[PDB]
Amino acid sequence: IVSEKKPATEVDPTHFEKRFLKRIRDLGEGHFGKVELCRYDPEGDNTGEQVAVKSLKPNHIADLKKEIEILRNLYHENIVKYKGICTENGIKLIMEFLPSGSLKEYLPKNKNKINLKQQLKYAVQICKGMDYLGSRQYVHRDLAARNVLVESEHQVKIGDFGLTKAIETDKEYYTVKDDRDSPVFWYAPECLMQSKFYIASDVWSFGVTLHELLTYCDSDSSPMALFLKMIGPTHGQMTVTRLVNTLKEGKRLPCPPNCPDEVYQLMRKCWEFQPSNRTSFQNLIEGFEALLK
Ligand SMILES: N[C@H]1CC[C@@H](Nc2cc[nH]c(=O)c2-c2nc3ccccc3[nH]2)CC1
Repeated sequence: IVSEKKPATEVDPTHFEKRFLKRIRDLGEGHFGKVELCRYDPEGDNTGEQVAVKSLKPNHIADLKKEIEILRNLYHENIVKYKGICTENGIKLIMEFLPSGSLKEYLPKNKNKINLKQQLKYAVQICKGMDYLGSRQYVHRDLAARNVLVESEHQVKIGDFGLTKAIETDKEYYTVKDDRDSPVFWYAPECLMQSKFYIASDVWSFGVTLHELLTYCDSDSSPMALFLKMIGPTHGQMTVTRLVNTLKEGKRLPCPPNCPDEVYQLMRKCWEFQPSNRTSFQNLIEGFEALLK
């Protein structure tokens, strides 16, 4: 009786079996799906490694697959490490688990531990990861303090790439078609007006991320809370056009409390109305380093 001979099974370390991936809790609820803390426990004794698992809620599978392929080929100390995948056409993205979470979770609870010097070092690391992303012709489109993971007191990593798009060679921007649900209070005017995304658009979002970092991610002084005070919080569908109008008028987020003018000036260089007039990530690194020593 016939039976197929089995060759030597080259066991894949980036392949995680669904049966061993055991859910612990929810970490976040992103744009398209969910992120959960799991323990890959093949020995079934609660000793397995803790991993961050990104999946979809039951179309948008194409976006997750493209996000997986982007992260798989990113290698930088300030970019969350890709660990692998869990296959079914359904797919799950496995990433390293950073128990400190994002700056949004970490900063309000560790104010006494993080001084201005440490805040400027995080800013340098965010810029380096962002510059590495830009050099590989990519636009992040979701740079906020909530997407900056804390590895330790001395190291941060860009931890989510759900909205990352590639900029075509011999082209300066990407045109978004699905601009819902956009983080409008973090976006540059060209993103809000014409739905165009340049590298300079990410520099604008960095300025906003830097403002959050300096305010230790306090909810009351958040970019959304502050801009809604400037434009009005009861405009509904007229919020974005009022936001564009306010930015055109020259109005920008105020100086964070206890932030020196020289840091605020670097932040202002990120907020030039025209993308071509904005500072680069490399000029920001230079700027922060100069203030460090
Ligand atoms: N705010 C979004 C950041 C991106 C995603 N989160 C990741 C991703 C990859 N690796 C991680 O370790 C985490 C992580 N989030 C945590 C939330 C609380 C505590 C620990 C956490 N770890 C979703 C939430």
